[PDB]
Amino acid sequence: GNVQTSVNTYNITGDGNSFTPTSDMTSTAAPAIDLKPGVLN
Amino acid sequence: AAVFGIQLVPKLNTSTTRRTFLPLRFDLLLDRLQSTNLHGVLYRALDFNPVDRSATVIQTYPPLNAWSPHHAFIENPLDYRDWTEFIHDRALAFVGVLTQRYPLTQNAQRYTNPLVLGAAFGDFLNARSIDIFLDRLFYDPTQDSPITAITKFPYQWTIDSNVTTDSVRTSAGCKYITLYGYDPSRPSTPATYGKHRPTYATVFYYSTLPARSRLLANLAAGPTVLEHFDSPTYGPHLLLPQTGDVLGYSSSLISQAALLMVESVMDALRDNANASASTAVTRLDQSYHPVTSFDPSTFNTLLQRATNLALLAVQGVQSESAIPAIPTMSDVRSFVARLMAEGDPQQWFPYRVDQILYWPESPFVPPIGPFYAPFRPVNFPFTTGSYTVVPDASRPLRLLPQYRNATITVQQADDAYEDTALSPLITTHGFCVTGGVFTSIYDISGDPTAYPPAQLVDAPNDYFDRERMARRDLFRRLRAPRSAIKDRAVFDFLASLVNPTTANPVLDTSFSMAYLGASDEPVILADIRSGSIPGLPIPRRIVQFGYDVVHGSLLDLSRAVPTGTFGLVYADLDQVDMPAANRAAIAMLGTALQMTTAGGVSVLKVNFPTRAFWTQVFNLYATHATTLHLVKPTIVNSSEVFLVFGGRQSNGALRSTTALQRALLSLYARNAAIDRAVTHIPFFGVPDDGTSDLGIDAVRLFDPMFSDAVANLPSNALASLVSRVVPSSIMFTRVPSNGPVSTTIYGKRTFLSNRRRARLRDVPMLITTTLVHQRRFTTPPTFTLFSSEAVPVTTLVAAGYNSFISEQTRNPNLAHLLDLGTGPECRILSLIPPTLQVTMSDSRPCAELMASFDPALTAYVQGDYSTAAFWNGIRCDSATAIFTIGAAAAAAGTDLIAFVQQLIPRIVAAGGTRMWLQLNTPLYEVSSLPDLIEIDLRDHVYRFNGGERVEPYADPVPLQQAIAALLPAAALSWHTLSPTCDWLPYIIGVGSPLNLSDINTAISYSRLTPILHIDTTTPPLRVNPVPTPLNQQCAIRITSLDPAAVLSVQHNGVEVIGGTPGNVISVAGAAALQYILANQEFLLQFTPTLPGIFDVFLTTLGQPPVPRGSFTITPPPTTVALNMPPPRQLDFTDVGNDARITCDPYYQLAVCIFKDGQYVRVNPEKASVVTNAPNRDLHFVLDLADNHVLLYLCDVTPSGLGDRIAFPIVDIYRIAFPRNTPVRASLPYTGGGAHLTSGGNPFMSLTTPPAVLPAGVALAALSTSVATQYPTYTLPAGVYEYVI
Ligand SMILES: *C(=O)CCCCCCCCCCCCC
Repeated sequence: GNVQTSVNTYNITGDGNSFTPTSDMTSTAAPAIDLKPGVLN
Repeated sequence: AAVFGIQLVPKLNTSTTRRTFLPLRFDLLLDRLQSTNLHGVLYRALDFNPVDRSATVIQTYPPLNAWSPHHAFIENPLDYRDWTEFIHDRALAFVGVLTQRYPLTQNAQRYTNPLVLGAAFGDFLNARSIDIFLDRLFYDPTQDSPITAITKFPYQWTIDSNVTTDSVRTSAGCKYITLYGYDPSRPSTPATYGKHRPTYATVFYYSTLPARSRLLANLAAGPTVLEHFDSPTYGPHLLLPQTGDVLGYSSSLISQAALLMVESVMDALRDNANASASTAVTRLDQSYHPVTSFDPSTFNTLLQRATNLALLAVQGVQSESAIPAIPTMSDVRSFVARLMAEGDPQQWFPYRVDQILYWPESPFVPPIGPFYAPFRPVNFPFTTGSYTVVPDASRPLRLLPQYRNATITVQQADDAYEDTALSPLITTHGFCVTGGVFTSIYDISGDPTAYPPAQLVDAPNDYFDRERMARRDLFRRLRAPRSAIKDRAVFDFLASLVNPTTANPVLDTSFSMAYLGASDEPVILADIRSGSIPGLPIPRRIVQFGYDVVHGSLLDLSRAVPTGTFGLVYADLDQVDMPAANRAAIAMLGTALQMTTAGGVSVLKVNFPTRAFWTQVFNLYATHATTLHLVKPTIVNSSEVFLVFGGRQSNGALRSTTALQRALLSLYARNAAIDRAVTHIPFFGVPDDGTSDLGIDAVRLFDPMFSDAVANLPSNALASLVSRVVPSSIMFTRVPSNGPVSTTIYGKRTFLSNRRRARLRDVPMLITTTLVHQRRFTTPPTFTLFSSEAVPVTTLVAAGYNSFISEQTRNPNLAHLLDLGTGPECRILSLIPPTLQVTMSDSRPCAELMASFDPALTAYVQGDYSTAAFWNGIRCDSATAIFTIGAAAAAAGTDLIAFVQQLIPRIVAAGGTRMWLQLNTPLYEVSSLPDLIEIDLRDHVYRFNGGERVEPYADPVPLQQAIAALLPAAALSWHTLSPTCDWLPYIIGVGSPLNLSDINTAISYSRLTPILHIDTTTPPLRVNPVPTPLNQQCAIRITSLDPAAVLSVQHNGVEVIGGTPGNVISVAGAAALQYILANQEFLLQFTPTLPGIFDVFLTTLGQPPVPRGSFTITPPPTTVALNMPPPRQLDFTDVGNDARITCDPYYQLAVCIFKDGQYVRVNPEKASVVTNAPNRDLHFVLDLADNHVLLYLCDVTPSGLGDRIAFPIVDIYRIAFPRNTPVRASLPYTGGGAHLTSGGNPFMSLTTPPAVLPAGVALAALSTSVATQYPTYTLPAGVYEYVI
């Protein structure tokens, strides 16, 4: 968790972060991308 | 990143504290001024010339830098002589004026006022009344330094110091004054920045901020107004550059306004460069800042571009290119040039007129006031840290290439290269060959087999041709310079045909010598008369001839000669257009074999030993001489061979033997190899194109911004280039032009890269970090086809397999191949047809991004093959364990035989038809190389470079049967670096020098580590003798179903036995081949006369020749027994006793002593190997020196003599000298002195000839001394004691 600084807009050990799931936003990316012949074209 | 033409290194670094402004006390100011030497204390010559007290420019400090000269001082400037004098005077005389108004003793503890003190001193020099300034020459630190100037008095009249209520308008100082003899012309003079002028600026000092608005507002018409936001010097000033522009820094006159920016920006950069945490600087930055009449939007004017770069230079950014401590015009201009170069005006920090936005996350800590806003860009790429300066590389530094992830597409990664590559690149050749000769003796009178002189290998067609000759010539010059070698080479051999005895002398001491051909006199002549060449006695007189002798008459060996005979008639004339050329040679030899004394030694030199001349020679002079040997000393690629005739006796019988056929055949077999090799090289003086195979292709970039994760051209060209020259070198340089900084990146593009690059499907990127790190100037590029030194004997061998594996893998049916232990970076990818599917493997990770290669064609497996696990799921029809198999046995700390005992069976299971393993077994001899490989016998192991690496080995026989027991049906065969040096297009082909003398070493290093080539796909051979002895008929049987095949066994890269059963031409000995129907195998009744490794080839009428195994006739039992004569019947008289030496006729023995690291042939009169057809004998003459210095019978080969058998005669070494007989006291050697002492009394001295010899002592009839160039006194009878 050693401080980084700019590589990415957020530090992990950064000030006031917060793990907190909300039944509202089910985390996630994009797995079901459609590529099948007819559907991709 | 990069701002315009300037490149900025990632790390940000600035001083972290500011020293509180300290005002000079009145006393210190008094001492500074009244010091012995003002130079350094007050002013300082920027570039003071040692020779003469002369200084072009002088940068000045405080109480002086303020001063601005009046016109009379500018016009007619003074020399550094009267300048030191002028100041050393005025500085003192000024202290007077000022001190008499303020007696130091009472008021020294009062701080002088920086400002007034300046104007008060500058005005004193210009000789202006200084009354007014004194009134307030001091001020209490509490009241501002610039305020006391106002509070004390608002005097708006004194020119150069107008004090108003809020501002003090004074003419800027002159941080640089130029003494007569200064010119901005020279690039060397220190960058003055126009300050050598009097009025280039106008420093406006202000009291308060509102006082400043009123100022800017009022001087808003002026070109521009620079102002120091970071802790101004004496209080906030407001520099206003005059309108004029300086000449020198840019072709385009740079405005004085913009120049001041560069000069400062070039500080904040150079200062950031070395500012450290521990140090406290005055200002956290030295960069100026435009406050008026400045265009904020565009980026044209040098000023705008500079300004734009200073808003960045306040963050701690440092220039990759080291900015000199004392900027010089050449340098300033090279920066003002880099600034002008089209680029992208940094955009992270927008510009303001009253505020410098500084990154919060940056080293720079804002002063105080309202000038620094902590603005934070959305994404600044720089992080902090510094860089320790590294000195300029004395030579172009090579850069190993390590790859990145992203890869460019061949199409794009091509033009990228072709948009910045140095195409028609001029390149030097240097010298590809620097070594000695690769001599090769051949006994024609030796071989007992008759060989029809009509059917020899006649001169190959191509030989005489525009293309071939062009190369034969090119190669010639590519050899760093030749007779000194050749001539000496022939004599190294001629020294072996010397018979000292009376029975039949040959080159007997003081023999006369004829010599034809000289340029002054041949350099070898000096040596023959010196007896320098060991083994050969000093000839009585040498008679020169030829076309340019310069010391003898000029003869034309074609026709008749009017001179007498000579023991040795060394002929070296040239023949050069082929038939009359043959006549020329046949004629020359005819008269040279005429000038020789009856029983002499003629040494002609044929240029084209055609089977057209070989009939005429063996016909005309079929009698003339007794022996005959071809001595081809290959210095360069030519076919001129030397022939020596034995005893010039009328009734000889020099019949053409099979030896000749072999000798002659080996010669040509090599010119095809040496020619084919040289084809890869460009013709001298031709601009480098893409055509030349060995062409050196580079890529010169200008201030290239090699960036990671971006396909920007500079970093895109880097790809191609390295891809176009992988196995090579890749040397990168950085020369600093007074403009930008070019960085060529050449490399020797060979055919070994074309093979590799072809297999590449994409051109991978290179971690540009190493390149981005450099930041130091190296020497300019060179572009030279060859490096300067001859490659290590080890490489001559390695590049001997890269040609072998290349030719093996080139085979179609091979299909899928794997490499057990390829290098960390697959070095085998170059030696394989771009179509074959190979899978290199190694414990370490692969160096090349395996992704760029098509997966189907190239596979890579990690982990060792020594471990059973690795072999799960790896099936290849052919494996190659070259360069690894030896290290695995050592790594796994196991026995060599036992190791391959588990590997071979794995390759069988892996589904392998073929195998090639660079095993290290002494198949030729258990003899080792002194510096290359030591063969520890207590434990089967090697020592490549004795220690550097130790790897166990096996024996030819045990390992042979162990592998035959593993794969019973598989046919084995040993391929080894063949003397034809056909592998050459891998040493001369990649651009590496070598020694024609080392080829011998490597062909001996290759023998220590052969490449056991197995082939499960065919039946193995059957040799009836097994450890086959030389000169014994052996039974070999190739089991081929079809009788209609052609047997062609070839040894050394030259075929020796070829022909269907009926007729078989054999140059290796009597070979009777006959296909037996019953077994269906051609039973070859063969008896060899030459030991070696014969690769049997059975080729069918249709289709390529197919190898069917390889048997090896081993050299005869090397040993030496001597019929040493009894004490009595053996004398110390002149007639030397001779003990018949028992040794295989195969080895030629020669007496010598072991001096230093090599063996030096003893003189023939002292000892020698007189040989009668019935037996070879050791003739020797006893000398008192024999007890101290011992002799050795040594194996005489083209190589350094005495390596195979160097046994020391310890008998002739102990023969005790009696009291009743004369004894010969000689000298030990060419560099040793001695003295005799009979009965413990200094009897005489050999080293120094006694002015008068002792009773009964005289010089001997002969010169038995081992050195041959020393007398050999014979003493009476006594108890002499030789003491060397
Ligand atoms: C420093 O690296 C200490 C370890 C703290 C984080 C390591 C990884 C575990 C937490 C994951 C954060 C990112 C998404 C899980």
